[PDB]
Amino acid sequence: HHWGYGKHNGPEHWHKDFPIAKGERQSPVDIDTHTAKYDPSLKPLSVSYDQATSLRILNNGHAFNVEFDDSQDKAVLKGGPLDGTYRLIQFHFHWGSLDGQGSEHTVDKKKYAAELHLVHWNTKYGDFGKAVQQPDGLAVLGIFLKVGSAKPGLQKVVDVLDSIKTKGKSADFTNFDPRGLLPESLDYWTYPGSLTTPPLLECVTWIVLKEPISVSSEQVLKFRKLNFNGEGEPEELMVDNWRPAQPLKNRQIKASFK
Ligand SMILES: [Zn+2]
Repeated sequence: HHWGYGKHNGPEHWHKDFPIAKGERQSPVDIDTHTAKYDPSLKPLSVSYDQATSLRILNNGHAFNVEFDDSQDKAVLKGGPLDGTYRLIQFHFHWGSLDGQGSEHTVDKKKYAAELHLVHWNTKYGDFGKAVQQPDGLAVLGIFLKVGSAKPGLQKVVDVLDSIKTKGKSADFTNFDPRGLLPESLDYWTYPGSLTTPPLLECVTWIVLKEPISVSSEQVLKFRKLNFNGEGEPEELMVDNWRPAQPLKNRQIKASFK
């Protein structure tokens, strides 16, 4: 259902069914770039997506997920702040009704037009459902989107959205290469946080890339034609599916770069 992003069931209401909403390590946060400190203990970040196997794209009524075959060690994230191997399971975005909002993390209070989350689970816990009962169960790689030139590796996503307009629709989505969504630089910030949607579980190591990708206005306009509702229900455009920044509390954001 029953949480959402509207006035009546959005982020300011989530705490009534998910009290960890007001916890000590909630996400997203504002990244104050002058306060974040370079951490020379960070080991090199390793994004290894060459054997990623995408399977399906799903409109889940909040966003769309591109799902991956995670039954073997294919597409993994390692290094950086992480101890161990984290396996890619899905990615999705958060975006706005207007270009001036849509990201979840902010940078010196700047909001980007959208934010990509590549979600990974720590293989030492055997499955995703076990990983989300652990303080180091997940790693989410976050990438900001700004509007300008088109991102050629996003267009295959854009062009399937027509087929998954409403909640509960899915389509085949094999052979998609998530490397085509990355920026050039892997400079990042990292901190310990949470899922940004209910159940808001505090299991995530966040790794947020500093360099945004550029997407075109036409690409993000097609994101904004999706629907939160099911087929045959009144149309509610899937826009503004982001949680605002949460209190930093007793956390430090570390930078990978000088
Ligand atoms: Zn997300």
